[PDB]
Amino acid sequence: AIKRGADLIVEALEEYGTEQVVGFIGATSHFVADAFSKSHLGKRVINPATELGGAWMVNGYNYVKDRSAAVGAWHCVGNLLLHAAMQEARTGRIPAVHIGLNSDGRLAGRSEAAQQVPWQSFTPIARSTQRVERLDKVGEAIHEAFRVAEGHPAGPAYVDIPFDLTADQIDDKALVPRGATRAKSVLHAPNEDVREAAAQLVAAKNPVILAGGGVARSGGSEALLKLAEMVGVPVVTTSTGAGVFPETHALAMGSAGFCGWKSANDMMAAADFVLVLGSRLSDWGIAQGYITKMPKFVHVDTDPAVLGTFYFPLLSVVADAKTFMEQLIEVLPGTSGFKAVRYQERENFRQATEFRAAWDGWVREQESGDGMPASMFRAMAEVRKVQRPEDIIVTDIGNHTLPMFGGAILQRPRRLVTSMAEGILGCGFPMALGAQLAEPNSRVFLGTGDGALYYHFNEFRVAVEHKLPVITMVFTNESYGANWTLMNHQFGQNNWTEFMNPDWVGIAKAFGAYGESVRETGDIAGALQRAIDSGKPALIEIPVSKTQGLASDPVGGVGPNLLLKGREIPVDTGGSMYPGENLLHL
Amino acid sequence: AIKRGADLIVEALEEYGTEQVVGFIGATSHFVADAFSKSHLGKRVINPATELGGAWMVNGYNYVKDRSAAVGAWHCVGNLLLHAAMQEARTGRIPAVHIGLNSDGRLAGRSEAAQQVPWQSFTPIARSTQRVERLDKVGEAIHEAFRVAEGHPAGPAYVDIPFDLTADQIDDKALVPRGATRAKSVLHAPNEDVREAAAQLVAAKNPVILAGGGVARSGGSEALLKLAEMVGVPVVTTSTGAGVFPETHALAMGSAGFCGWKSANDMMAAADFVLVLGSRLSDWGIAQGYITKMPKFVHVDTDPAVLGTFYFPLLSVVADAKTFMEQLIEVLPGTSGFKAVRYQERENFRQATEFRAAWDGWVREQESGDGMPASMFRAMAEVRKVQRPEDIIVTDIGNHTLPMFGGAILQRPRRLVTSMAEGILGCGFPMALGAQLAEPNSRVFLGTGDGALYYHFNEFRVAVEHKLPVITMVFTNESYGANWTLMNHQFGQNNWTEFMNPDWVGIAKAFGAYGESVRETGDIAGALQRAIDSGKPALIEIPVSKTQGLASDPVGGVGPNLLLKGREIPVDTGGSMYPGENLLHLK
Amino acid sequence: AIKRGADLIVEALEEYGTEQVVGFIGATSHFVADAFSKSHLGKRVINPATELGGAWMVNGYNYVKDRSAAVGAWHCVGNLLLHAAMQEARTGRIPAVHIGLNSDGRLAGRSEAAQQVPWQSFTPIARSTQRVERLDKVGEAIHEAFRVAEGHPAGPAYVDIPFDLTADQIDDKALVPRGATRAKSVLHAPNEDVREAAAQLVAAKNPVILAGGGVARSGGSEALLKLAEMVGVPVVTTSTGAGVFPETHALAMGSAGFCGWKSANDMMAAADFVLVLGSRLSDWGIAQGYITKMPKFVHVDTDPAVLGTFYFPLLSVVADAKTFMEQLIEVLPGTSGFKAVRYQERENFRQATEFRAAWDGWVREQESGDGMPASMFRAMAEVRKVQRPEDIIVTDIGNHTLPMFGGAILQRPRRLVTSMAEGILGCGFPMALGAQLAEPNSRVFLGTGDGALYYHFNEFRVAVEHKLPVITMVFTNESYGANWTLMNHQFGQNNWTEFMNPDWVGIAKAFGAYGESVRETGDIAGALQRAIDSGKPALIEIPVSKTQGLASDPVGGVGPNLLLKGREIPVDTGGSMYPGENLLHL
Ligand SMILES: Cc1cc2nc3c(=O)[nH]c(=O)nc-3n(C[C@H](O)[C@H](O)[C@H](O)COP(=O)(O)OP(=O)(O)OC[C@H]3O[C@@H](n4cnc5c(N)ncnc54)[C@H](O)[C@@H]3O)c2cc1C
Ligand SMILES: Cc1cc2nc3c(=O)[nH]c(=O)nc-3n(C[C@H](O)[C@H](O)[C@H](O)COP(=O)(O)OP(=O)(O)OC[C@H]3O[C@@H](n4cnc5c(N)ncnc54)[C@H](O)[C@@H]3O)c2cc1C
Ligand SMILES: Cc1cc2nc3c(=O)[nH]c(=O)nc-3n(C[C@H](O)[C@H](O)[C@H](O)COP(=O)(O)OP(=O)(O)OC[C@H]3O[C@@H](n4cnc5c(N)ncnc54)[C@H](O)[C@@H]3O)c2cc1C
Ligand SMILES: Cc1ncc(C[n+]2csc(CCOP(=O)(O)OP(=O)(O)O)c2C)c(N)n1
Ligand SMILES: Cc1ncc(C[n+]2csc(CCOP(=O)(O)OP(=O)(O)O)c2C)c(N)n1
Ligand SMILES: Cc1ncc(C[n+]2csc(CCOP(=O)(O)OP(=O)(O)O)c2C)c(N)n1
Ligand SMILES: [Mg+2]
Ligand SMILES: [Mg+2]
Ligand SMILES: [Mg+2]
Ligand SMILES: [Mg+2]
Ligand SMILES: [Mg+2]
Repeated sequence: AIKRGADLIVEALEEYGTEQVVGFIGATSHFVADAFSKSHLGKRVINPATELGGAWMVNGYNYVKDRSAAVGAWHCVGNLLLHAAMQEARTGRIPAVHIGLNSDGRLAGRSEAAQQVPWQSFTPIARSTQRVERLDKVGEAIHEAFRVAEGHPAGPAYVDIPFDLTADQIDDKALVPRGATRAKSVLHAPNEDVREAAAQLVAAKNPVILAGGGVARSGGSEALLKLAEMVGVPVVTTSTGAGVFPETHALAMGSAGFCGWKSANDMMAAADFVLVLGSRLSDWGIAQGYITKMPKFVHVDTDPAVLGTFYFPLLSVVADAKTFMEQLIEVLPGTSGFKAVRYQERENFRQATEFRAAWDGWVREQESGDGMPASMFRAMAEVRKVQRPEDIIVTDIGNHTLPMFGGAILQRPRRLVTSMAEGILGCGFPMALGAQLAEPNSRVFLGTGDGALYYHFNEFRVAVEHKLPVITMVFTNESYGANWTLMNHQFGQNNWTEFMNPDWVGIAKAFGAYGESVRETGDIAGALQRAIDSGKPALIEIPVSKTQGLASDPVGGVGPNLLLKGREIPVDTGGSMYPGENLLHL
Repeated sequence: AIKRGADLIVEALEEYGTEQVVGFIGATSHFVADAFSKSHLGKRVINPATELGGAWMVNGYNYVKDRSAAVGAWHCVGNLLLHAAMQEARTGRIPAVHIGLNSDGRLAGRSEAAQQVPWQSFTPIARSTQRVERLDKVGEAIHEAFRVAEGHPAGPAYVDIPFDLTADQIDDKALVPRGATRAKSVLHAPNEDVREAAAQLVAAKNPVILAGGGVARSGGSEALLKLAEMVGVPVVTTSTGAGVFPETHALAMGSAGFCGWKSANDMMAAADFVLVLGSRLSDWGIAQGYITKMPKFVHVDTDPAVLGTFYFPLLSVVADAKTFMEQLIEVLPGTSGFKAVRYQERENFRQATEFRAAWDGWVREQESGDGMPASMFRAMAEVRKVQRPEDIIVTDIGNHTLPMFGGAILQRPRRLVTSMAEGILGCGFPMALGAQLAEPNSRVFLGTGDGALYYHFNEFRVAVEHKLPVITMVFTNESYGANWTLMNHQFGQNNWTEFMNPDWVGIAKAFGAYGESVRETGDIAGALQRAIDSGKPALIEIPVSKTQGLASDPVGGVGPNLLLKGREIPVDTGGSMYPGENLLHLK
Repeated sequence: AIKRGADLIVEALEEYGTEQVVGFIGATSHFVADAFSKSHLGKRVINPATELGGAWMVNGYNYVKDRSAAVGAWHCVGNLLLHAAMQEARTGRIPAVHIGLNSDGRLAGRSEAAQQVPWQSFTPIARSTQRVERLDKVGEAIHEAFRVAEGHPAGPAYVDIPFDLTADQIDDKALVPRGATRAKSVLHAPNEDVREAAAQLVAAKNPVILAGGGVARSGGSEALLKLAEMVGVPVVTTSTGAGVFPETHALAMGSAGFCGWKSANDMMAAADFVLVLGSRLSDWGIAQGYITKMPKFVHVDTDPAVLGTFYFPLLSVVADAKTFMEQLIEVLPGTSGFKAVRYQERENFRQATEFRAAWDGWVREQESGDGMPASMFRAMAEVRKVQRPEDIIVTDIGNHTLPMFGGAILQRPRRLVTSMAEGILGCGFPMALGAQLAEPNSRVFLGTGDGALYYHFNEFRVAVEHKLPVITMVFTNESYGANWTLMNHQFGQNNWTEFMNPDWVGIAKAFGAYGESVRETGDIAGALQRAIDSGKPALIEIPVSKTQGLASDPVGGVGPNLLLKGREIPVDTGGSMYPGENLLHL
C-alpha cells in the first residue's frame, strides 16, 4: 500500500509497544499529528506546555514502566529543549524514544536556513542518535531506537527525521520491521560464582545485601525476601531500589547514601561483607562522591560496564538479579557452614534491629512537632496516614529531598521518583504527571521545593485537562534552600539563593486546580483530605525552614564533597607567555 | 596576585565589558557567585526562574546592545537548558558569552558520575565551544569567547570550566589578558566597486535599497537617510533592519517577507535592481523559503560567508554598510546619469507612494470592527498612540507575529525583538525582560500568543522583583492558532492545537503584577493607560480569533513552503532486504 | 613515591597485561620512550616505518590474541594516521589500546598552535575516546581503556594525554588502579532456551550449525566437535570462525559468504534450520549485502546488540558459545526425538558430503594447472604442502582474497587474518608482522595483491630488523584486479585500475629480505622452500591473472550488490530554487 512517511512512523510506534505519546505541534510535526489522529495511539497524546516539561513526563512514565511505553514526538526547534531530560534518561537508565521532525531536507546545510536543528547536539547524550536520510529507512530507524532504549543499560534514543519524508509516500511492503523477538534477560551465573557468593555470605559475621534499581527491573522482590530471611541478612537499598524489600520488615535498614536512612549507613559502616545486586554504585548513590569505603563485596549486574569501573569487587558476576538470587537459594543448603535458623535467632539480628530502632526514633522526633513553619518529616507522616501500597512518592531536588526519601516507607518497587541520576531541578512536577499517566490506580504525592516548582508548574494545564489528580505539597522557604545552607557552610554567606514566591494558592486556582495554604492553620492532615476529596490536581502550600534536610540533617553520610577547598596550583615556568603579555614586556 | 579561579573569571568578564550577569546558583557555581559578590557586577545579577528563561534574557539584552554586555553563569546541569536560546543567538547573530561551571574535573569520565555535563552537546551550536582544562587558561578562554562572540558574524560562545578550578588558587600575573584594542570594522570597498554600484543604481529604472540588521549594527541610519533622499530611492528592510530608516518617511516601504508589509513585497516584485546592505537573505526573511526571485543586485556585507551562498549577486562587496553608503554618497555626484532633484520629483516616487498608501489602507481596515474577539492590528494601533521613538516592540511566534510586525511603525534601530532567526516559541516574554534591563528608560511592549506565554511566564518573578515594567498583551484564542488554521487547510482537521488557558489576570495578580482583561469591555486604550500608570510589569488579556494573522492575512508573501505535497518515492529493488524481511521469505 | 606521568603510563600498561608496544618517537613521546627504556616492556617495542603500519601490527597481534596485548604509543601528529586501522578494530571486534601524547596542554585551544591534535576525530571510531586533563587521572584513564577494549564487544580505545603531564611529577600512592578482577564471560542460558534449541535441532530435516568468530573467542572448538558429531549436523563457519572446526572433517562445509566455499553456501541454501553461535551475521559475511535469506534460526551471542538487529531469529539467546554448546550436549539425551546414532548413519549426511565433494573437486581443478601465469589456488596448494596446524594464513583485499579463503584448510582458530570487517587495502603485510610477533611458533604465509603490498612494504624494515620470517607471496597483475573486473562487469570498461610494479625481487633484496620471482620458472614449490630455508622475511613474486578470484569465481554467493543500477529520482516541485538559480530567472 502507498503510505505517507507520517503513517509509517505511527505504525512503527504501535508495533513496538507504544502506549502514550507526548507531542508538540508545529509545521514540521503536522503530518505526524494527522497520522496520529487516524490511529489508536492518537487517543493518547499529551500536548504539554513546553517540550522540556513533556520530556520529563516521558521520563516519569517510563521510569515506572521500565520500557519505552511513552514516546516524544516534536516539531523541529522544540527538540532543542530536550537535552536536560534526555541526560537524566541516559545516566538514570530510563528507556525513552524521542522522534524529532526536522525541517525540509532540501534546505539542510544552507547557512541562512531557519529551524534546521542540529541533531548532532544529541550525540553526546542519547545512547543512540540517528539522522534518517531516506524514507525507506524510517521503520528500520524506529526499530533500532527501541532496541537501544530497552537494552541493558536502558536509555534514550533520538531519531531525527526531516519532515519532507513524513509527507512523501512510498509502497509500504516490509518497510516497518514486524515479528521482532527479544532475548530474555534471565542471565544465569556459573555454578562456581554462585557457590563462592553463598560461602562468603555464610562466613560473614555482619553481612548485608545491597539491592539497587536493577532488582526492581529484574522483578526480584520475592526472591530477595526469601533470600534475606533464609540467610538472616539485613537489606540496604539504593534510592531506586527502595521498596523492592518491604520497608516495615525487621531486616529493612532502608536506603544508604547522603539522603538515605541512618540505619542503612550505620549497617554499611558495620558490615564485613556486601552482596550487591543491581546497583551501579554511583556518585550521588552508594559512592557518596567516591568517598564511601566499601567492605569486601560480590557484585552482580546485567551490565558488565558497571562491574569494576571504580569499586573493585572480590568477585564480579554478569547475571540477572532475580535469577542470581534463585540460584543462591538453591545452593545455600549445600554450602559449608549454612544452618537453617529463624532470622530472629541469628547473632547479627540484634545489631541491625538496634540501628533501625535508633533511626525510627529519630524520624519520630522529626515528625512529631506541630505548628508552622512545618517539618517536612511531619508532612510525610501525614501522607503515610493516607497512603496505599501502590501509591507513588515524587520529589524534586533540594533540602526537601532528604525528608522525602526519609519519610517514604515503601512496600513495592518503582514508587519513589525524581531526577535520580542527574539531580536536575524542576523534574518533580512533570515526572509526577508522567508517573500518574502510567499508573492510573496509584495516588501520586509530590513534595516539591518552591525553586523547583517554578520550572514546570505551567504543566498544570496538562494536569487539569487530563484530570491527573497529583497531590503536590509545595514547601515554601523563598529560597534555594540547599544552596543557602551549603554557601553558609562554605563561605558563611549566601548569594543568588533568595527569591519571591507567587500566591501559589492563587496560581492553582487560576488553573482550576484545588489550592490551599496551611500557613495560618497548620492543618496538613485536613488539606490532604480536602485535596484528595476534590478529585483534582491539588497544590498545598506549606511553609518550611531554609535549612531542614539534605544540607544539614545527620543521616550518617560521608559525601559527596562539593565543598572543595582549593589547592594552590603552580604557575607554568617553561617560558611561554599569556595572551596579551607581549604589552607587559614593552 | 594570589587569586581563586572564581575571582579570575569575574575579572575577565569585567575586563571585556560585561554589564549584566544572568546567573543560576548550585554546588558548582557557588565560588563564582561568591566572587561576583565582591564585584560591582554583584549588584547587576539576575537569578531567573529557569536557565532557559535566563538565556532568553541574555539574548534580548544583547540583541539591542550589539555586544555581549549580558553574560550567563550557570551551575553545571542548568547548562543543559541553554541550547534553544543558544541556537537563536547563532543564526540570529546575537553576541552572547555563557560560562558553564561543570562538576569536579577529578570525577570526569567516570561512568557513574553525577552532574558531569556533556559540554560537547554545544559544539554544533555555539560559534565557539571551549572546555577549560587548566586554571591558568581561564582568562585566555574567556578572552577568546568574547573575541568570537563579538566578531563578524556575531554569535554565542560557551566556556565549560570544571568547578574545582574555580576554588583553586594561583598567582594572577598576566593571567587575564588586558589592554587589547580590537580591529576597526569600518571596512572600505574598492573605488571600482563603489563606482560600479553607483552606475547600476543610476542606470536602474526602478531601484530599491534593501537594508538589513547589518545597517543597525553598522550604525548606518544617517548615511542611509542621506543616500536614499539623494538618489530618491525607496527603502525596504528586513525585520531586523526595520527602524534603520524612519517608517513615517515617504520613501519607507517597510519590511519585505512573509510577515512583512505588502508595500515592501510589492516594491520588491516591481524592482529592477536592489542594493542589499547588511542582509543575509535568509530562509524566513527575504528568501521566503528560497522561493523569492531576486532582481539584479549588489550585495554588501562584512561577512563573506553570506555573499553568494544562495543568491548570486551582480557584484559582491566585503565592506561595512555605513562606510559603503558614505563612499557611495561621495562618488554619486560624479557618476554619469545622476540628477540632483528633490526625491518627490522623480517618476518612480508615485508608484512607491501608491504601494505604501494601499498597505496603510488595508492596515486601517484590519484596525476597525469592535468588540469581541478583537483585532490584533487594533491592539497595535492603541500601542502606537502611547509609543515613543525609543520604545521597543517584542513579539512571540505564531499567527500574532504578522500583526505585530505589520502594526509596528518604527523610527530607530533595534526596536523590534523576537526569536528572528529560529522562531523558537516562548522567546517573547523573557527577551522583553532582557531588553527592558538593557534600556531601563525605554518602554517595552510585548504582544504574545497564549501558547507562547505558557513557556516562560514564570519569569514574572524577575519582572516583579526587579520592577521591569514590560507591558504584555496576551492574545487569547485557546489555540496554537497558526497550527489550527493551517492544519484545517492541509487535512480538513486540526489536531494537537487546542488547550485551556488559566485565568491570566489571576496569574498576574498572584505574582503582584498589574492584570486586566478586556474580554467584557473592549477597552484596550484604557488597559494600556492603567498598565503604564501602574509602574509594574503588566498583563492585558485580549481575546482574539483563531485565524487572524500569519496563517490567514495576505501581505504579498510567496513562501516559505512548509505545507508540503508528498512525492511518491520509488522502492529500492537492488536486492538488499529490510530488517525482519527474512521472516517473509520463509515458505 | 614521586613519579613522572611517563613512568605512571608504563606502570599502568604493565599492570593490565601489555606484552608488546608499537611506538613512534617525537618530542611529545620522548618522556614515554624514556620511561619505557627503564622497564620490562621497553625490551619489546617495535618502531614502525609509519604509524598506520604500526596500527595494523597492533590489530594483527591482538586479533590472534583476543586481548589488548599489543598497545600503540604515539607522538601527537602521528595519531592522525590511525583512523583506518582503528575503524577495522571497531567493527572487527579487535581489542586495541592506543595512547596518543598530544602537544602541551598550555598551548591547547590557541588558533595558531602547532601539532595540537584533534582527538575528537576519534570519537566516532573508538569504542572509548578519552582526553586526560589531569596527571592524577592517567592511571584511571588507562584502566578504563583496557576495560573497554577487552569487553563484549571488543574494540579500540584511544587515550589522549597532553605530554606536559608525562613530564610532570606526582606522588604515586594508589594512582595506578591495582587488584582489578574481571567478571567471567561464561554466561549460561536458561534451561528452557536450551531445551527449545535442542528440540529444533533434532526436529530439523537438514540442520546446520553456523560457528562464527565468537566460537574462537569462546574457546568452543572441543564442544563444537562433540555437538556436531552427537547430533550429526554439518558445520558452516564465518571467515573469522574458520578453523574452530577441523576443516578436513566429513561434516566441515567450510565458510559461507561471497568469498567462501561453495559447499557451505549450498548447505545454507538447503538448510531448514540453523543454530548460529558467535556470529554477527554481517554485511560482507553471512548477510552478503543483506541479500541472504536465512532459514529459521536460533541465535546465541554474548552481545545483545547483534541479536535481532537485522535478521529476526526464532529465538535469541544471550550466552557464551562454548557454555551454550555444553548445555546443549547435556540436554540432548532427554530431548524428545533424539536418537544416539553415528553421524555417518544420519539421513542428512549424504547430502552434506556431496556438497563438500563437489567443492573439493572444483578446488582440485583450480589448483592442478602448471605454468605461468599462476593459479592462486595452485599457490595455496603449495603452501598447504608445507603448512603446520599452528601456521597463520594472511590475505589482503582483492580478487586474491577468494583463493586465499578457498585454499586455506584450517584446523585451529584464529589462523586466518585480514581487515575482515572493513576490507581496508594494505592491511595484509603489517597485520602479518603483528600476528608473527604474537605467535612466534607459527609460520605466517601472506598472499597479497600488488596494489595491496604497495601500502606498507615499507615495513620490511621491521620484518628485517626484528627477524620476522613472514613468507609473502605477491600476486602480480599490474592492476587493482577486483576493481578491473567489477568495472568490466558494470560498464564494460575499466578506469583508474592499472599501474606499474617495481622489481619486487629488487625491493626485497634492497631491504636484506629473501627475494625470488617465479615469472620464468613457475617453481612455486622451490621458491617456498628456499624462502623458508633462508630464515628471513621473504618475498616471492608470482604473476597471476587480472580476474581470477573474488569478482569472477562462482562459489554460490548472492551479494553484496555493489553494482547498483540507479533509480530515477523525482525533482523537488515544492517551488524552492537551487543556489545560483536566481540568475536563470533574470
Ligand atoms: C539530591 C539527590 C540525592 C540522592 N541521594 C541518594 C541516596 O542517599 N542514596 C542513593 O542510593 N541514591 C541517591 N540518589 C540517586 C543516585 O544519584 C542514583 O540515581 C542511584 O543511587 C542509583 O541507583 P542504583 O545504583 O540502584 O542503579 P540504577 O541507576 O537504578 O541502575 C540500575 C542498575 O541495575 C542494573 N540492572 C538493571 N536490570 C538488571 C537486572 N535484571 N539484573 C541485574 N542488574 C540489573 C543496571 O545495569 C544498573 O547497574 C540521589 C539523587 C539525588 C538527585
Ligand atoms: C515567524 C517569523 C516571521 C518572520 N518574517 C519575516 C519577514 O517577513 N521579513 C524578514 O525580513 N524577516 C522575517 N523574519 C526574520 C528572519 O527569519 C531573519 O531573522 C531576518 O530576515 C534576518 O535579517 P537580515 O537578513 O537583515 O540579517 P541579520 O540576521 O540581521 O544579520 C545581519 C546581517 O548583516 C551583516 N552585518 C553585520 N554588521 C554589518 C556591518 N557593519 N556592515 C555590513 N554588514 C553587516 C551580517 O553579516 C549579516 O549578514 C521572521 C522570523 C520569524 C520567526
Ligand atoms: C574481501 C572480503 C571478503 C569477505 N568474505 C567473507 C565470506 O565469504 N564469509 C564470511 O563469513 N566473512 C567474510 N568476510 C568477513 C566479514 O566481513 C566479517 O568480518 C565476518 O563475516 C564476521 O564474522 P562473524 O559474523 O563471525 O563475527 P565477528 O566479527 O567475528 O565477531 C564475533 C561475534 O561473536 C560474538 N562473540 C564474541 N565472543 C563470544 C562468546 N564468548 N560467546 C558468544 N559469542 C561471542 C560477538 O559479540 C560477535 O557477534 C570478508 C571480508 C572481506 C574484507
Ligand atoms: C537545572 C538546575 N539548576 C540548578 C540546580 C542547582 N540546585 C540544586 S538543589 C537547588 C535548590 C532547589 O531549591 P528548592 O526547590 O526551593 O528546594 P529547597 O532546597 O529549598 O528544599 C538548586 C538551585 C540544579 N540541580 N538544576
Ligand atoms: C519550541 C517550539 N515549539 C513549537 C513551535 C511550533 N509553533 C510555531 S508558532 C506556534 C503557535 C504558537 O501559539 P500562540 O503563541 O498561541 O500563537 P497564535 O498562533 O495562537 O497567534 C507553534 C506551536 C516552535 N516554533 N517552537
Ligand atoms: C584503503 C582502500 N582503498 C581502496 C580500496 C578499494 N579496493 C578494494 S579491493 C582493491 C583491489 C586491490 O588490488 P590488489 O591488491 O592488486 O588485488 P587484486 O584485486 O589485484 O587481487 C581496491 C582498490 C579499499 N578497500 N581500501
Ligand atoms: Mg498493539
Ligand atoms: Mg526552597
Ligand atoms: Mg494562541
Ligand atoms: Mg607482569
Ligand atoms: Mg593486483
